Amino acid sequence: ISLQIPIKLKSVLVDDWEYVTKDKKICRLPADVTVEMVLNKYEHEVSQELESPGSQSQLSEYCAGLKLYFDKCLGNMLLYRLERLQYDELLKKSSKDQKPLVPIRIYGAIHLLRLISVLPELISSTTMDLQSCQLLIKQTEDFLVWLLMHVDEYFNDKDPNRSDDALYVNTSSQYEGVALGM
Amino acid sequence: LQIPIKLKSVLVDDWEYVTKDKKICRLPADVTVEMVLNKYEHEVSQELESPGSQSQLSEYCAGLKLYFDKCLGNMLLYRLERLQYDELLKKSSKDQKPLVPIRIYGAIHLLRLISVLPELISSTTMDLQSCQLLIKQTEDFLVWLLMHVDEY
Amino acid sequence: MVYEATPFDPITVKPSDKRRVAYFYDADVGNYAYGAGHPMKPHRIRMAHSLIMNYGLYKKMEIYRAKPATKQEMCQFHTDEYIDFLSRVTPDNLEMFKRESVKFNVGDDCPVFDGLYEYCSISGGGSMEGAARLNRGKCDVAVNYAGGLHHAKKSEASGFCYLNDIVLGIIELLRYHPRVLYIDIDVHHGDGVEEAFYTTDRVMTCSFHKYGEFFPGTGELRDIGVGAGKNYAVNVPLRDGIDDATYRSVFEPVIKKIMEWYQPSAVVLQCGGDSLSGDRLGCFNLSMEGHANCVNYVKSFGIPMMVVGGGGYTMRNVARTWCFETGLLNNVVLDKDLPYNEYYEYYGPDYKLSVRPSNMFNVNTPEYLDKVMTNIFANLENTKEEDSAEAKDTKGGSQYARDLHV
Amino acid sequence: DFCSACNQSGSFLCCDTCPKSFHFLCLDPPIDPNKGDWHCNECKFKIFINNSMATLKKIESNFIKQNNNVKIFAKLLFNIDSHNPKQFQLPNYIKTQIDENSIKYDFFDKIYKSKMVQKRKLFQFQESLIDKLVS
Amino acid sequence: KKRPKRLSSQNVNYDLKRRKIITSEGIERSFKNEENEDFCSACNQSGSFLCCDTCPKSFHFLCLDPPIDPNNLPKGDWHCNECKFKIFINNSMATLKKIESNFIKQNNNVKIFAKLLFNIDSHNPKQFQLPNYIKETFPAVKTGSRGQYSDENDKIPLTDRQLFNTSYGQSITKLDSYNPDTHIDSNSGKFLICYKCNQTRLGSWSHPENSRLIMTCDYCQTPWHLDCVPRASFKNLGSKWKCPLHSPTKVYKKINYKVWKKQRLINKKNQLYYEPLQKIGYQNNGNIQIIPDFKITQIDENSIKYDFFDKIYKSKMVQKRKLFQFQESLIDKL
Amino acid sequence: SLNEEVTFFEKAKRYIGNKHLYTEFLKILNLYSQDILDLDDLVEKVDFYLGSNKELFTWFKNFVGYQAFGPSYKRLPKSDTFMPCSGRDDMCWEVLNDEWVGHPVWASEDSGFIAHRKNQYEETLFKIEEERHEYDFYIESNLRTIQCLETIVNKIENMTENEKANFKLPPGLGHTSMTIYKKVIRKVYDKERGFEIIDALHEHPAVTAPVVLKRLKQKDEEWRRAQREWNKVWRELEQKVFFKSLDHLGLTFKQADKKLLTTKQLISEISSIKVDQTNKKIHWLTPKPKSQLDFDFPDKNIFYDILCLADTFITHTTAYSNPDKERLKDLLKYFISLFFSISFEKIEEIFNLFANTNIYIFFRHWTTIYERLLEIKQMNERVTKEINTRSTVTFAKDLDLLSSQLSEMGLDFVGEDAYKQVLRLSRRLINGDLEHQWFEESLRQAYNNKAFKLYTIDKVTQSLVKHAHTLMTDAKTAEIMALFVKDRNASTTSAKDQIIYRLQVRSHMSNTENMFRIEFDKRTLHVSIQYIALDDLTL
Repeated sequence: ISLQIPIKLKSVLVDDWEYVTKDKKICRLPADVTVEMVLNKYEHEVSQELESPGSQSQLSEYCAGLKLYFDKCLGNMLLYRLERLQYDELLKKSSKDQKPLVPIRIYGAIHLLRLISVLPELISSTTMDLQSCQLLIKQTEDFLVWLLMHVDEYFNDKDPNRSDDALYVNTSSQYEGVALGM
Repeated sequence: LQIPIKLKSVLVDDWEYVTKDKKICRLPADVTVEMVLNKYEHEVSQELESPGSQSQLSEYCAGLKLYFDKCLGNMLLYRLERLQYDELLKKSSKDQKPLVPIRIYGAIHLLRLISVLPELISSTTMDLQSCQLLIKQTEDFLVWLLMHVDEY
Repeated sequence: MVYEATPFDPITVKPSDKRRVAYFYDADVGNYAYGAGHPMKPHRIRMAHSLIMNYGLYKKMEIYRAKPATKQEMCQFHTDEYIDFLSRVTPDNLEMFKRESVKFNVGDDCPVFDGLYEYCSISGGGSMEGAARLNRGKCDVAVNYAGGLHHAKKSEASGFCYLNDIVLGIIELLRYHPRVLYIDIDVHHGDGVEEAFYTTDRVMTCSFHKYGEFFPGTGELRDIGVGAGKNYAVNVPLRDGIDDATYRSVFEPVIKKIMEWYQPSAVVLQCGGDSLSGDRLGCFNLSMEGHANCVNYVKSFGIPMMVVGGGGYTMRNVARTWCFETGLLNNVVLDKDLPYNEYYEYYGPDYKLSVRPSNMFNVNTPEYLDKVMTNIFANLENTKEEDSAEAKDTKGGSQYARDLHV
Repeated sequence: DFCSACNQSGSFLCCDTCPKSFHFLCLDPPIDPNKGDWHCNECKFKIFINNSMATLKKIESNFIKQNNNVKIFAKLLFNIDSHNPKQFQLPNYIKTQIDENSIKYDFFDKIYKSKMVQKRKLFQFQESLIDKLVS
Repeated sequence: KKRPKRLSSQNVNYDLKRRKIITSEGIERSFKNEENEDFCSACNQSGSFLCCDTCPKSFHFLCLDPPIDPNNLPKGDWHCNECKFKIFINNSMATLKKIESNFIKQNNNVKIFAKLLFNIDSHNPKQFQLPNYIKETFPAVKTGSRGQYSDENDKIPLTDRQLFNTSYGQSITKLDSYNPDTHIDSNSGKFLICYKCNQTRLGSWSHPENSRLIMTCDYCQTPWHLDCVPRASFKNLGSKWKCPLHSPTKVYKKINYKVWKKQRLINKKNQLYYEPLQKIGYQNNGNIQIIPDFKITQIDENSIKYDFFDKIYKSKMVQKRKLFQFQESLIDKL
Repeated sequence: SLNEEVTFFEKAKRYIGNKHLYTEFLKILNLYSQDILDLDDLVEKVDFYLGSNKELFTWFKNFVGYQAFGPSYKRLPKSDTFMPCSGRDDMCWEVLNDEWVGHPVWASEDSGFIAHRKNQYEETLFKIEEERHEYDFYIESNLRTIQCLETIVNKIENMTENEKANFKLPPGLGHTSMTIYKKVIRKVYDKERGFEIIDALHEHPAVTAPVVLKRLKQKDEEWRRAQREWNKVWRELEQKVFFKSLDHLGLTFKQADKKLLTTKQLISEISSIKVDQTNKKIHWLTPKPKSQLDFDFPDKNIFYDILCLADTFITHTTAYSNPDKERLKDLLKYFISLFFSISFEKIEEIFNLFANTNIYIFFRHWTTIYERLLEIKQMNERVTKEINTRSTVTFAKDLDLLSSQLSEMGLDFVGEDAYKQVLRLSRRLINGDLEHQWFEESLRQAYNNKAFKLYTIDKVTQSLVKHAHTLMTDAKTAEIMALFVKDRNASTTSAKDQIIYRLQVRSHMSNTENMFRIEFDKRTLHVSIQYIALDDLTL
């Protein structure tokens, strides 16, 4: 329906778009800010700081739904065409290591922000009760405010040429040849 | 927002003493705000003031003086002090002289301006950075006034 | 220190030093073609050999036929999958390698032809054998016109180049010679060689190329080096149409300062037809005389050096320049008259050993080159397998290509 | 009735707009008690610019620009007549073409004062080093 | 006298080049008995495609939910992800009911995310595009022809300017011809003046070597000589050129390091906002604009000069303190 | 010091002179003051800003107390470094890099590259080279395959039959190559049949090898005779294109000289070097005492040569009348004999001049003709020695490979003075019997494309006599040159007559026309032009 998003997170998303499409960068597979731990940290921070009037059940429902949605939402309308090859590489590695792939545990919060941004279009795609849409949008806005409260902890700008841990690595020419043009 | 308290017992002493003898028996103050702030400027601006810009301190003194000139009859008097201000206004009317409050009021009238300052600072759209700088400047001035209880 | 605008002096041979020249050539390098409309064609080496085989230069030097490099040798720098792909790709089964054709950048810029792996192996083996013969003292100057590529990367094919034999020869030179200097004097800057030694101090690259959004796009006064390679990658970007005198004035002092501060134990020269007069690609106006004079300047110090043929699109000009370079390396000058060879009708209407300078505008102002050289000298202040390392190559002296008929 | 400017009940003072009681000797403005129609100070601010003109336009934007060398607050220098003044209560926590020349002269004076401050600090440090050296 | 029309020498090939009549020669008796479109549905891009037959939509080899290598193709008439429903589960058999309403009973405590989790697989894969409610809040950013990011690069890249006469349309390899056109602006007919050496250096027709190459900046139209800036030729591809008279976008400090990725412009109802609070130091982390949420502070000239002088004199003070500490250490050495 | 640090910002503002650049400078200063930018980058940015102001920037450096990679080579992560090569030892691993890489598609921001522009004559040469390369590559590959196959069949025939029946051979045919014979077979046969012919040659020689060798010999004979046939066409085509291919400026000079020799072009040039001192830079040593100080006339005989050229063009032109022709010739002779010290030697083969724009453009045409002819005269001896010693190669002469019908029409430059030869050629073109293209070809063959400025010598002489006709048609310029004649008294009485001379030439001039002072010293044959924008006009 409609979503209100903090402007700093919008700038972060536009910077992600620039880094991927123009600067040709991809996120680090060894993520330390992954969706599972970020969501658990958010749930514990908003659960251990106030009482439980029954809204904590709804918040845990929202967290579990977001985890289950990011489990299978990453390969459908996320993941720009450049970074699809890294996804295929980690999928092949996980299938070689006889382990089913869980993208919640190995993808950072930038893809979570991408899912949050796309989420209104997914909401309008399905037929829903309007009160459920309002509740989900309110919970998403509260989570976005909490993410703005910890914007520097999960999103920090660092040049990959000057540091190895910057949540964004450069792409080799083989990566550009396989991911783009084929 | 809160202001540290060390010498505000004089303020409550005045609050008790306004109903008794007004704590001031001289309608023109012997030690006015002008020479108090001038001695303050001659004291801090070359002893503890770092080199660079002193325009913030001079503008603080000028703004405090101009706010005192606009604090006439507004949150600065008790009832007996209101009667004293009425007498001052009457005696400043026959000689058509514009009654400036800087040259007629003592340091006891500065404390009620500083103490009420955070409440009215929070009562207007004021950026928190400006509130921090203003409370820092008032804390500095009160710290300078801590070692100058003779003016108090 | 400052661009002095000295005129182009004549090419002094200074024969005080006599250099034993080993020329490496294979008769099979010219029998491979990229195709019609393609700038790169290795047929220019055959007429370069024929001009060499028509001046009596074989009586002053040693001819050699190098054994071609194997997969264990080209993989000393390149990835195993790139070499495995290059040894199996042919222009009849490209659909089975559609992924690896765009992974390793083998498309239309670098097409596929019969003998591509053979040509790359010939060039790599020639460079390896020349470097091994230079290392053991068997020769003073090794000539490797039979294949030389500067654009080839670790697993990327670019610049009509597939196998970077220059870095293989440098690696062979790195096993005995500690400090190696690579000198590039053509347009289409050797980004593959420069980026292969960007983060090392024992090998540094010096390239005189063209910038301003040309094909490589690499080479700048800020492209200096990272890690241990800081102030060990020198680039001298030049504008269009640098003439012979300007090229001499921009080449000699920087080379003098480079070897007065770095003092290399081995030189790798990348003379080619890219910076010559009007050809398919390239905008420089440097003629035959200046291009040979640069190498003769390098020859004046008697440092054990490599001369490696690079580009070239107009085969007559590049063959004339390479023949004059070979003559200069043998401490002799050659007559301007072209002797009768198998490609007598190939050359220009004058049929003279000369590349005419195209009278076009030179935009290399003295102040631009002055500031470039001041920045370079400011950057220069801090500069103060089974059968690898094989010197085994066939002599190949019984063959001849000299014409003695009408 | 009452008096918010007196903290007592006392006498009565009528106002034409929103009549709030005060004392005749304790009016919010310091004017003669004996008079015609009188508006309260908050009412005066309401009828000044809040009714029909200069309401969307912020006079505070002009007010900050027109008090040179006095910039510690434009708000409190504006909203000092915007409400009816009251008796001071002890709080509960205790118990062009010429402005450029003027600011240039002020800048020169500030730089000079910093220069004597630097000179005195240096001289003090040098004297400290001297009498530590003679020990 | 050229006349190449005759003398065809068909013996090899009438064609000047290599016609294929030698391939048509057949002496071999030596043995002597001892509808789908052309763009990715997930990508809107060209290249190699995997095409389904039940639907016209086709995808790239990598842009699929089970991303498959082209060297091992799934045989047996592979169908699209949408096509994996129409002739498959939920549309062909077990139909005549709304499967979305039936999906609610399978999972619990995910009611707000239930039918979204149903609809996730009922759609084809698609590359990520920023929706038109985020990017339009920045007036400089644009979506490229391939969905790429574009903020301040060289707009309208040349498509017909790659072909011209022998005079070079984008460079100065010719003689003095482009000098009076480039050195004189057409707005006022005045000679463009280089910022470093304040002159035109137009040269002359008789002596074009005296002329120098000059081009204006793409933002402030500042005329700069090519010999007064570390530049080789004209910047007319990729991104717009920036003269060194501009404030940097991002800077790094090192004594790990900081980036300070500017401020950007927010044009959504001009939300960027302005505020003139107190001068003499503000810690505004840049993002100023000069008068004579994402917060652009309002700062005038005298505040800037006072902050600069305060920083300079503070640096002098800390230096003096360090010298005092060094002399104190030297006097404790004795 | 005193009252100097306060005025630094005003000095910087008046020095920058632009409000937008001043705002950018203040933004840079502020972002320095917010503990974001270090001192070194601030000083570098101010050096970019102040620059030529040495005193102000030096004082800034004294006041502030002040005394890693380029646009490519982004660093890859260490995860992609581990790409096994199976040939790298410790030295290769420690001397090569796998992190810092750069690609051409990253340097151009994925916008491609601009190839250098080449003329269509160069493209014709490229086509010729492509055709010759393809023919010679096919010839050489076929010849190498014939050599290998003839050695193979000789070794077949000199031995008996039992090993002749069984001579199974590996790929390569006992040689170092692998696929050149495969390429030759595939080119001489079909695609599907070349493979099977190669297979039966590898697995069953001595039955098919002599037959395929005979077929390749017949094909090679056809290829050789066709290459011999087409080499005449390729040689004749490149002979008329090669000098055109080299001359990058010559073919465009016909339009460049027409575009950049008008009145507005010279006005713009002299006003640009006039304003090249009136700028932000400080004024030093009476700046602009002379506009250009670059108009000297070193040679002399060039005067008589240009006079002869003008006389020939006058005798050829049908535009002006015959009395007008005679008066133009006399006016040119008197102007040359009066502006210099030449007393009209035979041609059978400080003094000022205040004048309007027409005389300036006419004298500019005179000087540019003089400069082109003097540039030709400078290398006259060298090009004469080159053209007199151009020894043709004996084998090219015997094989009839020498260039014909290029200098055989009398356009040769051998055995004669090159400068006199080009003077005679320009005279013949002035009358008109020599094609303009053929004149350019002869000049390219003689001077090696160093004489492209003499392509339009007839056109610039036409402009010369056209502007000389403007010197004699209006009363203003006629009065100006009459006063110039009255000014030259074979003596110098300057600093008194100059002011009234300027006033008198102002009385014959408009209130907006640009004045040109044509100074000329008695010695050293030096003339310079002062571009006056009526700054001396006090009205």
